[PDB]
Amino acid sequence: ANQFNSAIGKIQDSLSSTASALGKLQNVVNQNAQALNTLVKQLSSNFGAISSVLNDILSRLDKVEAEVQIDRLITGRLQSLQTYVTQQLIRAAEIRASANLAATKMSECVLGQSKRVDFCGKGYHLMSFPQSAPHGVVFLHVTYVPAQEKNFTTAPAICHDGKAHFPREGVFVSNGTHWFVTQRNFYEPQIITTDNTFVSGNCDVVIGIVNNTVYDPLQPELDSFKEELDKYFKNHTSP
Amino acid sequence: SMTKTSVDCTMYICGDSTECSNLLLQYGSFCTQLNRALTGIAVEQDKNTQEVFAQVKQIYKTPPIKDFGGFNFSQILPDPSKPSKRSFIEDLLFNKVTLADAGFIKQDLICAQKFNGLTVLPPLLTDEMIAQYTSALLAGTITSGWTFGAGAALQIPFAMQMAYRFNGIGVTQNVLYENQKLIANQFNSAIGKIQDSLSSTASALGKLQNVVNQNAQALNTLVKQLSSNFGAISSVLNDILSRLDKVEAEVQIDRLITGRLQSLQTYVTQQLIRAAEIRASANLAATKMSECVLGQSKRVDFCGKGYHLMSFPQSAPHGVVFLHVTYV
Amino acid sequence: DNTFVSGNCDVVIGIVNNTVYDPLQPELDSFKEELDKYFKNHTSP
Amino acid sequence: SQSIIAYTMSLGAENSVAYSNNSIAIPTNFTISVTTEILPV
Ligand SMILES: *[C@@H]1O[C@H](CO)[C@@H](O[C@@H]2O[C@H](CO)[C@@H](O[C@H]3O[C@H](CO)[C@@H](O)[C@H](O)[C@@H]3O)[C@H](O)[C@H]2NC(C)=O)[C@H](O)[C@H]1NC(C)=O
Ligand SMILES: *[C@@H]1O[C@H](CO)[C@@H](O[C@@H]2O[C@H](CO)[C@@H](O[C@H]3O[C@H](CO)[C@@H](O)[C@H](O)[C@@H]3O)[C@H](O)[C@H]2NC(C)=O)[C@H](O)[C@H]1NC(C)=O
Ligand SMILES: *[C@@H]1O[C@H](CO)[C@@H](O[C@@H]2O[C@H](CO)[C@@H](O[C@H]3O[C@H](CO)[C@@H](O)[C@H](O)[C@@H]3O)[C@H](O)[C@H]2NC(C)=O)[C@H](O)[C@H]1NC(C)=O
Ligand SMILES: *[C@@H]1O[C@H](CO[C@@H]2O[C@@H](C)[C@@H](O)[C@@H](O)[C@@H]2O)[C@@H](O[C@@H]2O[C@H](CO)[C@@H](O)[C@H](O)[C@H]2NC(C)=O)[C@H](O)[C@H]1NC(C)=O
Ligand SMILES: *[C@@H]1O[C@H](CO)[C@@H](O[C@@H]2O[C@H](CO)[C@@H](O)[C@H](O)[C@H]2NC(C)=O)[C@H](O)[C@H]1NC(C)=O
Ligand SMILES: *[C@@H]1O[C@H](CO)[C@@H](O[C@@H]2O[C@H](CO)[C@@H](O)[C@H](O)[C@H]2NC(C)=O)[C@H](O)[C@H]1NC(C)=O
Ligand SMILES: *[C@@H]1O[C@H](CO)[C@@H](O[C@@H]2O[C@H](CO)[C@@H](O)[C@H](O)[C@H]2NC(C)=O)[C@H](O)[C@H]1NC(C)=O
Ligand SMILES: *[C@@H]1O[C@H](CO)[C@@H](O[C@@H]2O[C@H](CO)[C@@H](O)[C@H](O)[C@H]2NC(C)=O)[C@H](O)[C@H]1NC(C)=O
Ligand SMILES: *[C@@H]1O[C@H](CO)[C@@H](O)[C@H](O)[C@H]1NC(C)=O
Ligand SMILES: *[C@@H]1O[C@H](CO)[C@@H](O)[C@H](O)[C@H]1NC(C)=O
Ligand SMILES: *[C@@H]1O[C@H](CO)[C@@H](O)[C@H](O)[C@H]1NC(C)=O
Ligand SMILES: *[C@@H]1O[C@H](CO)[C@@H](O)[C@H](O)[C@H]1NC(C)=O
Repeated sequence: ANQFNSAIGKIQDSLSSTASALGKLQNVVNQNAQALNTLVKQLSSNFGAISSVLNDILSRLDKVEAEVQIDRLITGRLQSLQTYVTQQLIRAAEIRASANLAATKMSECVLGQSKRVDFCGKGYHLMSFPQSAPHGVVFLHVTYVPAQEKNFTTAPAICHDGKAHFPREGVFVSNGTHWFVTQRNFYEPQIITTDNTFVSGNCDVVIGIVNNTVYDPLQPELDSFKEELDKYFKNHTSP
Repeated sequence: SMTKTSVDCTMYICGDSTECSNLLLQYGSFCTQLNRALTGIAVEQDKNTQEVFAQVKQIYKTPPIKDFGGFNFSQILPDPSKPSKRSFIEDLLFNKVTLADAGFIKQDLICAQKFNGLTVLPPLLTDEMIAQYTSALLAGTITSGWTFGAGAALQIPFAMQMAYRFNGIGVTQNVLYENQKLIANQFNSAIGKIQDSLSSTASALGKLQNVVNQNAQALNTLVKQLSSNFGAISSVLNDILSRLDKVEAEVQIDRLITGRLQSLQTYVTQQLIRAAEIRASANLAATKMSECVLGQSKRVDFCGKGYHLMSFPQSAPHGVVFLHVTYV
Repeated sequence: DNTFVSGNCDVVIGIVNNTVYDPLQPELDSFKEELDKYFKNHTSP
Repeated sequence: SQSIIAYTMSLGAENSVAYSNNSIAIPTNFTISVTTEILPV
């Protein structure tokens, strides 16, 4: 909780401190603004007509002169709209793709948890929170990241009474003197038992298998229950 | 990615003519807008190449002692002896795509384009640098499995990684242990069949070659359109300026400006639409790098056919090749 | 150890009979033979 | 004494992995990290 609360704090301080982070959304707002200004500036171009101003043709020339100049402006202007609409269709295909990706991340990172590596932030995905933005979406992805590692010696399987043993989930590790079993994404060691492991085959076939005793949690529960019983027989010498 | 192209709209429309340049200013921003459009394409090639390969901010390296449980990655890991540090399968890939201009200086269709104000810009990352990022991805995969994706790289024995994989497809981890020689032999033999395929057939890289062939075909078409008359007394600009005075030359040059400018709008539209095809493919390859290379995917047929185990990236001319490993 | 129980034999379509082994069983019944010979021997003194 | 340098870029820190046929690293601890990601819609 403290790491989460502090990380949400670092988002506030990041979005306060840095200029560039929204640079995707800002670039989309700039692209449509610049395109609209390009479309209006293209009205001032002559296209070879005696002026770009429509009335300076209509006054300073006769009808069959003027029609030849006005048709230059109509041609050039129409090509300017066809260019803007082609740029906007191609642009809209990128924003669509980005919206279908955002709708996919809303579906998979916000409404769910993702086993797709690096799809919902970097690290193992826990959850994500959406935030609205001008013409966009921002996700705060929350991820679990492995931090302080230790090396350990490990083995493919363990041998006991001549059978091989393997973890049910997790992996075997040794600190150098004792073998343990532990979950593959966080170090929490346990005494190796028949409840942590399962059995398959004799000890010869597994490349790299070592020797280490396996504990049976049923056994001292029967063996103390032999001494209780053993105590009975001693009592039964006396009556 | 695809070849970055820069065209100078003025040098293409108006080859060294002041008259044509003064007439071209009657159109205004049309010339600049078409350079802005091609620059947006040229910049997102380096973005697409970053998204796909620069997935790790650390360059992992394989150990010198190749004890990977019997799995023989020597044909997909780097070669020390070759002048560029690409793998054996990556050298086949670089021989099996053909390029129209790499952009690396001049001192023939490459020449005809350059003589007409058309230029190919080099990629940011060299083919050595993509080989190095590929080495990092593959060495992280062999030595560390998915863990170098999720954070710092954690070592794990390769046969122990393959065990975690097997549990990942719902096959119990002793099915690897009890068969490790067979599984390593099948893998080694399948890496062998990749070479005996690619070494002998021409068509296998066809997706990359078709992308190069279109950018070549379109630059050839934009070179050819300078031979169109568009109704002017010549296709050649100087022959108009030589035979006519200003009062008649302006009428002829105005035709050629109109026709060449419509030809550039066609090229830049075709290239922007094509550039969307490549960006969709780069986003697919970056996603396949994230989900098939840096991980294991439970998404059926997303990482090759069969139950996915792991995958290895390879650099290729303007592309990526994924060697997907699957349990069938 | 390989199987889990839920409900009774009437409800499941296509269910079949077989024995289901329990690994605690001979591990206790061997501990009955280990006991029986001790009771028989403790008649002898 | 500041000036524009030009250089061949490095792709990251060089880092050989501690690999061995019987060595594993396991995380004794973890960090929760929050990352912003932004998409146009
Ligand atoms: C590998 O991990 C082992 C488990 O933590 C560890 O063994 C344990 O070592 C401690 C001492 O450091 C022992 O603690 C007991 O020591 C005496 C016993 O009379 C008492 O005075 C103490 O109060 C305490 O009960 C544990 O008994 C011992 N556990 C086992 C299973 O032997 C190893 O030391 C670790 N090895 C390395 C190389 O770090
Ligand atoms: C792990 O524990 C195993 C059981 O103790 C051990 O197996 C034993 O290994 C020795 C040495 O190879 C064998 O010794 C006998 O070898 C032949 C017969 O095979 C005889 O000519 C010799 O005189 C000697 O009696 C044991 O027979 C063998 N035990 C079994 C059940 O096969 C492994 O070697 C141990 N491995 C490690 C890494 O400690
Ligand atoms: C699977 O094994 C079952 C256990 O042996 C067996 O169930 C038994 O089926 C018979 C015949 O239907 C029943 O016989 C009794 O049925 C009623 C009382 O419920 C009486 O009217 C009859 O005279 C007779 O006593 C058994 O009661 C029943 N046992 C149990 C515990 O339910 C199944 O028939 C076997 N099925 C197959 C397909 O193998
Ligand atoms: C995990 O261990 C490796 C090296 O293996 C160890 O080498 C011995 C000295 C001893 O510690 C044995 O138990 C191991 O077999 C560590 O890699 C070394 O890291 C240091 C910097 O910290 C560097 O100077 C060395 O050159 C590295 N050696 C190699 C071969 O890479 C590794 O850092 C250890 N992991 C952690 C989390 O500390
Ligand atoms: C991994 O596979 C390669 C290719 O088969 C092996 O390299 C060959 O090794 C033999 C024996 O030394 C040589 O005769 C060949 O000329 C080598 N070919 C190449 C391409 O180098 C390599 O030895 C195998 N690795 C292991 C550990 O067996
Ligand atoms: C740049 O141009 C010069 C020529 O002006 C090239 O220099 C020649 O290089 C060749 C090959 O090494 C030599 O045989 C000649 O003797 C050089 N000539 C001169 C005048 O020096 C130079 O190679 C070119 N560099 C690039 C990268 O294109
Ligand atoms: C599983 O199939 C493999 C082939 O993929 C079998 O391995 C082959 O076995 C024959 C003898 O039966 C050998 O001649 C081949 O050289 C083996 N091939 C390899 C790649 O090693 C294997 O026998 C089958 N396993 C089982 C349990 O049926
Ligand atoms: C796991 O790492 C966290 C930090 O990421 C450790 O928490 C800090 O512990 C130090 C003392 O060792 C305190 O001064 C800090 O205030 C702690 N920070 C937080 C957020 O609580 C934590 O001790 C580590 N846990 C283990 C088991 O090593
Ligand atoms: C592991 O490698 C060492 C050499 O570094 C070797 O002595 C040992 O036999 C190998 N063990 C296995 C299980 O491969
Ligand atoms: C011995 O067994 C008798 C019953 O036969 C019981 O009353 C007595 O408390 C037992 N004493 C001990 C020490 O077990
Ligand atoms: C399977 O269905 C057939 C009828 O199509 C039936 O006769 C048979 O007993 C059924 N067997 C099982 C195991 O359900
Ligand atoms: C019988 O019981 C005695 C203890 O009273 C013991 O010494 C002996 O070994 C036992 N014999 C057998 C065959 O159980």
